Amino acid sequence: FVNQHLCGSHLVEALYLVCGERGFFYTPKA
Amino acid sequence: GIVEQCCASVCSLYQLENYCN
Repeated sequence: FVNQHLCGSHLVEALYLVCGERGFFYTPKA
Repeated sequence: GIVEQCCASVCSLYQLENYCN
């Protein structure tokens, strides 16, 4: 599900699912 | 950055995992 264009809430959802209890950082400007 | 790599272009697991804590 990760190997596609992932934009906005879809990108944050993929980070959420992939990173699990690690959490993640979402920095769209940088 | 993540938008250029994963939104404007096709994402990958290697690249997404780089944003995990």
